[PDB]
Amino acid sequence: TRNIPQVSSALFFQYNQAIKPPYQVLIDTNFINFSIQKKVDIVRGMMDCLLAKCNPLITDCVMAELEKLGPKYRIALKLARDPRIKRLSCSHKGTYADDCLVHRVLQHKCYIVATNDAGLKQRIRKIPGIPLMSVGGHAYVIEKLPDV
Amino acid sequence: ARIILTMGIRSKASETDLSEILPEEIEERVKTAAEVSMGTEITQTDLDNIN
Amino acid sequence: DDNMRREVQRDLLLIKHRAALDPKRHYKKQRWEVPERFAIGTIIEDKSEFYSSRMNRKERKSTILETLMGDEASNKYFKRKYNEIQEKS
Amino acid sequence: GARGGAKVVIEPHRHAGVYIARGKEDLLVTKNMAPGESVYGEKRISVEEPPTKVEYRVWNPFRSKLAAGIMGGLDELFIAPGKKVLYLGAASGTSVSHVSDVVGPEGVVYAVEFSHRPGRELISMAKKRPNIIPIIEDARHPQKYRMLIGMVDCVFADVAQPDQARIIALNSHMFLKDQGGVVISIKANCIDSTVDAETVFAREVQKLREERIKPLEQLTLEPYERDHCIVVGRYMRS
Amino acid sequence: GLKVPKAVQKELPFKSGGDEKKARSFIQKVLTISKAKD
Amino acid sequence: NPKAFPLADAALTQQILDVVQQAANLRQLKKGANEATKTLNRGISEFIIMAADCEPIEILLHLPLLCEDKNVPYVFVPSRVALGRACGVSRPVIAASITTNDASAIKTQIYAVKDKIETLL
Amino acid sequence: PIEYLLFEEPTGYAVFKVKLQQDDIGSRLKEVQEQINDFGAFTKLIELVSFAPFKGAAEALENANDISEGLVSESLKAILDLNLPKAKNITLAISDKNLGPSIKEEFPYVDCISNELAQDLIRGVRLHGEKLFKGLQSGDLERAQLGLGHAYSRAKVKFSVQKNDNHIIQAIALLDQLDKDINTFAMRVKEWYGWHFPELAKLVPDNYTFAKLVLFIKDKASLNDDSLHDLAALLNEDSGIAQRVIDNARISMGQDISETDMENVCVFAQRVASLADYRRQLYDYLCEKMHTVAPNLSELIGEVIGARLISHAGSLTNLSKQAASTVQILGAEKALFRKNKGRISRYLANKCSMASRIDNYSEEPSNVFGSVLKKQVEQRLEFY
RNA sequence: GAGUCCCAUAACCUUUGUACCCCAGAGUGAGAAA
RNA sequence: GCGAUGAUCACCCGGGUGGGUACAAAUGGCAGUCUGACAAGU
Repeated sequence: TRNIPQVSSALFFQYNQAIKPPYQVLIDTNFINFSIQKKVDIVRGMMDCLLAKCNPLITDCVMAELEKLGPKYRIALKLARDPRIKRLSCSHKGTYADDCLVHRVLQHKCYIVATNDAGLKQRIRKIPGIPLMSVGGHAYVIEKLPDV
Repeated sequence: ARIILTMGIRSKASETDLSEILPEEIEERVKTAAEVSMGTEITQTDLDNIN
Repeated sequence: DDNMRREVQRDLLLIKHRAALDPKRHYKKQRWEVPERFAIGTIIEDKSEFYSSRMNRKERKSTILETLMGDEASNKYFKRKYNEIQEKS
Repeated sequence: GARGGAKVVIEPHRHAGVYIARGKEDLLVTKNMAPGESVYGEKRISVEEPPTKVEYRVWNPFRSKLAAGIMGGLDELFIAPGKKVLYLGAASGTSVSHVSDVVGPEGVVYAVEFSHRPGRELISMAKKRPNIIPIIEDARHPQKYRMLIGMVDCVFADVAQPDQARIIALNSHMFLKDQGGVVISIKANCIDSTVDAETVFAREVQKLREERIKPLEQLTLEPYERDHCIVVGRYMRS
Repeated sequence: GLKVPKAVQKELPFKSGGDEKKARSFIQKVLTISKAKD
Repeated sequence: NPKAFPLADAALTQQILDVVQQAANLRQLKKGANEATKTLNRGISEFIIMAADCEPIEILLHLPLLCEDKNVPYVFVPSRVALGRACGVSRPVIAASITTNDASAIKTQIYAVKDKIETLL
Repeated sequence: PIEYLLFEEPTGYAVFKVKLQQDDIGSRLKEVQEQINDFGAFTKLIELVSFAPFKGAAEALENANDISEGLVSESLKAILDLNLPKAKNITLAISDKNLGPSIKEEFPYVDCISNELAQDLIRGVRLHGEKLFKGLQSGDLERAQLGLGHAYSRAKVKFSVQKNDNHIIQAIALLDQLDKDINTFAMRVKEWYGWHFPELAKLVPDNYTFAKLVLFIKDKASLNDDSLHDLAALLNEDSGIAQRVIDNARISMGQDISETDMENVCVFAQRVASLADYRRQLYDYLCEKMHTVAPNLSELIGEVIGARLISHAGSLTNLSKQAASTVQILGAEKALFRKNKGRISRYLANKCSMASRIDNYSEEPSNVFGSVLKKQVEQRLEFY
């Protein structure tokens, strides 16, 4: 049987009319490191960027890539386990995160993705209605969120 | 129909003898079905017309 | 049944080319093949639907095509089209 | 449209126990377990078969959220011939009768309801279908009716409650097979009207997952309903 | 259409009623619109 | 236990009798038992309002059956006599129906009252 | 630390002994969960020690009530006492946490477990069912669960066979079928006996009367003054048929049929008589039930008419649910409720809808409201 | 030589007789009387 | 001394036409009752 996934009802074309404050933001492994590099620690750094309350989510994978990093990246782990950071459990065999992160926004058009890996950015750019947030310069930047 | 004449209610089915109506193997099936039956109790007002 | 009735075959042909029957009706693109097993059934109304969705006994026909024959609008609609196409041909 | 004289061709659907009636319009239909009558006034097909007059019922997708899912095009429907199904939130026989038709005489339907008033008609429907077992009891306490339900292959829950995930889990742990079917209908307004639908569905798929249900699919039921979906999942105990 | 010369056509290798009249026309009638429509 | 169940408390009735009033002004209100049934049959009823002191009560216990089949909230007020003025109409009303309209001026407090009614249920 | 497990079956109570205890730390491991599915592995965990079937249907329901309310029945107290040792404290697995305190009260020496480990064993027992009973007579659980279903669920709602209205739908269906059959067979009797004595067919047009006369007048040749008085007693002599049949029978045209032929006529005529006799009995039956089932609706319009309205809607529950306008057209094909005339027909339709609501949603409907609700229709009728 | 297995024991149409109906139909929904 | 427990709202000349529903009858229509000298064995 042929399968043609429906376009989400939360989309008027490439506007996502579902993501409204408070937001859900997924964190990528590289993002915690770069945030530490630019000293833009997690929760308020958004609050200045977005002017709205967001809910940071770390996947079982992302908590795992942070923890493959090793003793050199200890700071990222304690920041990753902040109680305000909820956890998105995963039920797929691979521990590979970039396919993990994108695949959720394929299902549900209700998340922002936090990333600085160029590996993962353009994947979100084709898919419509997925706001894309990154750390650049001195603070975070949001690309595909018109509400800003 | 002849069964209903002999037994009016499933309670009667347990002891009523169906030999002249049904063979030995069949007549015990209705007896076992009667106690594990599904239907609800019916009045004698109802039972009279069914007979 | 093997050696099926011409009446059933014509009904199947009507369903296959359902798109052309009405100008204001359009359908999803489908490659419909005759099913390996099928039956021919009739639609029965509830009594409350007597006025709304019940056609008269005289209008009823055993086979679909005859009901299409009774509809005058379909016949008028189509007589125009067949003349127009033959002029081009 | 579908008027009394109009004649239709019945051909099978991809899902076993589901059928399509062609014509000027296409109808989703299921064969009638009790020929000669309609349960909620639905429409019916009668076919002459060698000759016995077999009877088929029209499934209105607007009334039945599952049927809207079939119109939505579900890849997998665990409800199938010779399979035990536990129907939660069975308001009446509007949909359960159709589910009873899909499972067949070999199958049974365990219909669970809470409110007494809809239960009376559901019981009246239950007699006409020997395969339907009505359970007029709160689904929040599966231990109340563990006495009455044997081991079940699939669970259908259309309960419109905020705590549906807890209800689904407890019934799934007690009754559902390993690798068994889970098929839920979710409305966003009852669970959480404050936030959009999409975040709700993300939250629900999350709750199913701690409960050891592997979710397989999701379908919003537009154009038939706003802010619904049907999520299909498999219960992974091991 | 093509009119092949006979000499070429010689030298080829081998390989290369009443109610129903109303109900049989209407079929070949409807088939033409669907073909033209598509 | 009672047939008239759930019955809104003194406070909740007031907000319900409020939303009833602006609805009469905005043509969103179908009142009377049979109209409630018709709005129910077409499925345009977001929730219904009925009176607990109907004489006899039994002439409006069809509506709970219709709604619970389809998942529409319903709630009872102590007085059919009180439900009259909220409709804006010179005679008592035992049952009335507010209809679905996402294009209505008075949506926000409807969903506020509609939020409370399910909590009561 | 589990030793005994209490499992309830719709046929009865079976308690099990836990021979081996499954690993508690590794409960969520893949392999142990598979062991629950595998029958061979499970039988090593537990064994059947007892089973106490219920005596009958009544016990299963009242225990089904007791199990649900976390209560201990006399049967539960009986089975447990013989099994669990008095004993530090014997451990029993129960699916229900609420049942635990009840067991402890009766039996201070038993400690109950309902943790996931206990649930794991209980799930397996239900999975295999009677396969674990190892041949013990449990009948078969599936119909017992189904049988206990309308025993359990349908008890809580408090219906009654009083509520049941299918008595009215089948009675009206049977009544009309009888009406057709009595006419069909009776008219045949005219043809059979018409050959033998045709003009008696025209003398007594009433079909039921004719069958009786044929039963007495089997042979038109037999004509006596005493017989004339006997057939004169049949019906009345005001029509004069008693004298006509004698005068006709003397000078008649019908061809004599054989003794076997006449035997079929009276025997067939006797069959016609019985069906009419059963039909009047069923007619009186239909009247009594509606006063019991729908006193309001029956009083307003009548028994026979109301029974037809119930059948058209399909049930009394159905008729109550529709709006008034639908009810009016429900009987607009046989003129059940029938410009000024139409107003009364709708006016009666509105009140008939109410009477169905009162009858349907009242456990013991009365005719007090039906009596008055007819009276306003009478006031309505007089004004128009 | 040859269809019981699509009720010629029948389906449909026409004519005739009997009994009802021509108000809308998921009928509408606030006037009516003065 | 009212009303949401419901107010209000096909043709022709009192009659004839026209139409719908249900039942019954027709030895009324479809509708016309297959072929005809070989078969089987040593």
